[PDB]
Formats: sequence, C-alpha cells, structure tokens
Amino acid sequence: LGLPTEAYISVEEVHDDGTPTSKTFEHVTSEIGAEEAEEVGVEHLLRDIKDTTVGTLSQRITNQVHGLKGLNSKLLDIRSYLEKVATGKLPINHQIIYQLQDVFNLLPDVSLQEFVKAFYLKTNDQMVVV
Amino acid sequence: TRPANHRQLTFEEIAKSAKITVNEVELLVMKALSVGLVKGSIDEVDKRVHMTWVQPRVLDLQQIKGMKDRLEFWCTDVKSMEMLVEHQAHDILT
Amino acid sequence: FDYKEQLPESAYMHQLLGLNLLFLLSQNRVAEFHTELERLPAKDIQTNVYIKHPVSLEQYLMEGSYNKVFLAKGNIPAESYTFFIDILLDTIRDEIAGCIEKAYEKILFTEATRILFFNTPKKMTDYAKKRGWVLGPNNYYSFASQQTTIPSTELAKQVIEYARQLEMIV
Repeated sequence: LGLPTEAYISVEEVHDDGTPTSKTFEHVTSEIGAEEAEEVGVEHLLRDIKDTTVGTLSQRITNQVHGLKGLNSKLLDIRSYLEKVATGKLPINHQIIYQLQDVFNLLPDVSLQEFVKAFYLKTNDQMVVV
Repeated sequence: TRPANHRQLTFEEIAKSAKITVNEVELLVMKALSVGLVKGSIDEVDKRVHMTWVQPRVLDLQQIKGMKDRLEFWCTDVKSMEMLVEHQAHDILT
Repeated sequence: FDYKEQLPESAYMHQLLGLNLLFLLSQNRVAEFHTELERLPAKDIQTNVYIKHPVSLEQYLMEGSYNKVFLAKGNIPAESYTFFIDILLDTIRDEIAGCIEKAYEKILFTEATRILFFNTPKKMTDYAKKRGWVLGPNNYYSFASQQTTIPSTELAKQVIEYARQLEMIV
C-alpha cells in the first residue's frame, strides 16, 4: 500500500502549548525517484512483470479499486488512532487533530442541487460521447 | 459542530446563539471572515451563511470520540462501495 | 361456444351470457370482459338488449360518464342482473377513488360528498374509514395530497457493465 521509505528529522523546540519538551523526531515527506541511468536498469529488471504504461480499461478499473483499498486502509488507521486517543492509551497530538478536523472541514456536499444538476449534465455529455 | 451536509447557517440560528438581533449578524460574520477564522460567504437575500471552513482548534476527548464515530460511518460507506465495485467488475481486474 | 353445430340454439342463453359480462365488469376484469365480447358474434353487440346493456355500462365506465353509469341502474333488461349492479357500484366507487388519489390536490368534505356518491351523509365517512388517504389535515377532508440524490450505485453498476462488455473477449 505504501512507499518503503519514511523519513524523519530531529527537532528540539519549546512547544507552543507548554508541554514539556524533549528531543523527538518529525516527519519529512518522502518519495521515490530515479535518474535515467537507473530507469534504464529498473525497466529492464522489471520488464518481465511490468504493467503496460497505458490505460487499458481493465487496468484503470483496477486502479480505482486499489484506490478504494488504500482509502479504506488509511481510514482504518485514523480510526484506530482516534480510538486509542479517546480511550487514553495515547496522548493527544494537536497537529493530528488539526489535520483531521481540516479533512472533515474539506468534505464536500453532494445533496446540494446545483451540484446534482451539474453532475447529471456532464454525465450525460460523457455518455453521448460513449 | 455542524457537518457539511447542512453547514448552511441561518441568521435566526446565529441570533438564537450568541445573543444579537439579526441586523448585526452580518457584521459578526464580516468580522469572523476578516480575522481569518471562518471562510465562506453570506447570502442574505434568503438570510443564510455558507460556511465553507473553520479555524481548526484544540478539542476535547468527547469531541475526538465524535470524530471517531464519524470516521466509523465513513469507513463503512467506503467498504460497501469497495465490495460492490470489486464484485461487479470481477472479470476485468488485471 | 363449443358444441355449436350439434347444440340447438338456446334463446335462454344471452341472459346468462350478458349477466356474466356484468359480473366481469363488477369485478373490474376489463381484459377478460373484452376477450369475451370478442368471442361473442358481431351482431349481438348491437342487436340484443341483454348483451347491449352490459356493453353500454362498460362503454360508459371507460368513457368516464359515471353519471350515466348510475342512471342506468333503473334500466335493466331482466331482474336477474342483480347483486352485480351492487358490486358494480362498489367497484365504481373504488375507481372514483383511484382517480381522486392519483390526480387531485385536495377535496373538501362537501365536495367529496358531492363527487363520491357516498352513502347517507352520516356514513359519508365511509371510504375514509376504509381507504384513508392520510385524511385529516385542516378540514378532515383535506385529502392529504398523495403526490434529487445521485444514484451513484446504479450508475456505477451500468458503467461497469459497459466496461465489462467492452473488455470481455468475444
């Protein structure tokens, strides 16, 4: 489901909330990328079990199913952490609570009429092309 | 507290909340938006406030439990659609 | 209708045949009614009285001239045509209902009594005590008129079906 690399950097700083300070790690975003001299190698090594670099409808539906898999996994992780926090086995992390309530903030609305209208309109256009 | 489904806040609702008559709820929402606390818009022909955002703050354990319950419901929905699609597309998953 | 060649003509037949037609109309079996009319010969529809009367009642009931249907009560070729006139009045009341709850907005008490030819005013409560179209609002005969979310799941099913028939090998 995830990249094999998770990256951290050490930060000691007076916490703004006044909780006692100790030397602990902080996350730094990670990615996997390659120079061309290494793409020529990874491509050759993986050519046997490669996936076509083009959207075959089956592959795209597979991609969406995998996306749902991943969304479920992440939501389960968030729920487990929140349950632990509520029952008290873990302390509260204000950064995590901030991000979660911002996610909920960003949830969209679909029952709104001038969105159902637009969705139907563009669905119909797409299906005329189909 | 209000979820996005009906996050439309009515002026009468605001007035029944913090006690101000409804001719300066416009100014209250004005200052709220100006300070950067709540984003959105005011549609006062029908007397409503579309809040599209809120200054995230530090919550309590009860509020975190509320969020956990909402995550549970959301996960149930996601898993249901996940199963439906995977069951109806079983023959075209590579 | 079967042993026609052998059987001698029975003048005492159209009575029961038309009475059967009346029974079909009584139990609202319009399909069977017209099937049996078709079975009948052509002339009898316009010549005989015993058959013409049930034919007339059905024609009126389909047109919607319920007043003519009622006024036909006195006009009965033979008294045998009985108890099916009564079941027919009951079925007519049911059909009038059907109309009322399918396409109206609200009918007050006096107008309901006027339209639905109920029993005496005291029993006029009938068919509301029986069918009960959620009556009650404001005036008890407010008729409670018996008159937007994306079907995401169904659309997903159909689109996946397109993909399935497009990607399967055949």
